Amino acid sequence: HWGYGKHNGPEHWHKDFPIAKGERQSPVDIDTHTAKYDPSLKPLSVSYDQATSLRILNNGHAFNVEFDDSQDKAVLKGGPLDGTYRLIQFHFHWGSLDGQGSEHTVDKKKYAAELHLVHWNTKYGDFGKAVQQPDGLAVLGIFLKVGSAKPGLQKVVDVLDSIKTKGKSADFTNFDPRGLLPESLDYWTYPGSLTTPPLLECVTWIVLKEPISVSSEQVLKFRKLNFNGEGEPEELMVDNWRPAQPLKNRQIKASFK
Ligand SMILES: COC(=O)c1ccc(SCCc2ccccc2)c(S(N)(=O)=O)c1
Ligand SMILES: [Zn+2]
Repeated sequence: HWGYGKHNGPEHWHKDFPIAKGERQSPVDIDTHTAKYDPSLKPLSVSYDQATSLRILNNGHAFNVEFDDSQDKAVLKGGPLDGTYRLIQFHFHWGSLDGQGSEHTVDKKKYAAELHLVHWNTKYGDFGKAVQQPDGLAVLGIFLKVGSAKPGLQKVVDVLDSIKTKGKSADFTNFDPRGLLPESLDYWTYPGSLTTPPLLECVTWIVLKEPISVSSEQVLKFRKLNFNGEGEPEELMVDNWRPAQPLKNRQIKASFK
């Protein structure tokens, strides 16, 4: 039902998911002038040396690259987090044009796309239990700008033609997510939500300041995916981003400067 089309997009979601108008919704604009440096934040620890990718799925809205999260393999800790968060999947949001596509904005700047690495807090045992908790998930958000190609993204771009339509999947083993990180792990953090239904208020957002560069050709290939299933009229998968939501009673903290 819900999507990003002309009649089922973000402004409609509240009708099936009333939390869409909640107190800690994501994404948000990051006002860099008002984000406060927090000397008590730790450096982020991203430990992806043992990550085990399995499969890539066109989920009907984006594509998920899925990881084996049955053991402590690929974990995020440190930064603003307590305990250990296990990577379960990553996906992106992107635009129909380079001037839009990110969910978070920075001083109202939209990036071409935004990568989300989703992790769940191991103290809750599994992802389904974790999304029921205010500290259940940590999502690491990375902006994409269009410029030089990102070599470590090419393996993702090249498998997209095999999962063009909703519900298609493909084997996707041995992919190393370290190739999608920028040089600096300086970040902003704030408490928020999933940005798609069910919009649960269970996420500690960590958004890296430094964007990665991808080529125009790479993001053009994202835009050839389809929201529709096989044998249905083509709906290009573009503009699958939720706009900035009210910050309300929240502080965005900076790990730097
Ligand atoms: C276009 O965006 C997506 O396709 C997308 C898919 C998954 C997720 S996270 C898991 C959401 C979920 C689904 C079902 C049950 C409990 C949680 C997100 S985000 N931006 O991290 O909120 C976006
Ligand atoms: Zn997302």
